[PDB]
Amino acid sequence: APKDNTWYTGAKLGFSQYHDTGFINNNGPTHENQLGAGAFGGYQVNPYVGFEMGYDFLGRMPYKGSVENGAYKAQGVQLTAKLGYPITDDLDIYTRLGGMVFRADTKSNVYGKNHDTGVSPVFAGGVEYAITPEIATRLEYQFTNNIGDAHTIGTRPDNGMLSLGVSYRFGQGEAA
Repeated sequence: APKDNTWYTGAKLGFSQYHDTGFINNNGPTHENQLGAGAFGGYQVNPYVGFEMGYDFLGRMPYKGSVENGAYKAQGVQLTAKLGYPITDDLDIYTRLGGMVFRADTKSNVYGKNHDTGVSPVFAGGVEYAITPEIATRLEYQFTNNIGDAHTIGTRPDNGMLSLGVSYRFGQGEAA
């Protein structure tokens, strides 16, 4: 069908170890964001280019059986153009870039607090994966060689933040 432009949605879990803004440690997986989950909308225009716009955050504890007290990664938006290309009729290699905005409720040890606010450009990349022709997963990563605050600062994990998730396409108006 002439459905070249096709919308989709998805949801993620994520993890962010990050020293480079910290306090120095020896061992210690020091972290800015630590972890989170998220929800996204997106489209493609064929297997050529597309977009993805969504929120990665930490809803205090999304378990809801109680909540975190403060400093949690309350909310944000990431709004990105995307590139995915298949390497088999199974999975795609994936990358996206655009902008981000962020807030986190900075009730904490006064000075011993999180980054409370942000706005910046953003990117991620990794893979996107077919599960059945209307349902997918993706796994995406954002890295730099962090100036990781530690004992003997050569010694860093050199590992970026990562997230992984499911996706589902907008159905209807579609044919082989």
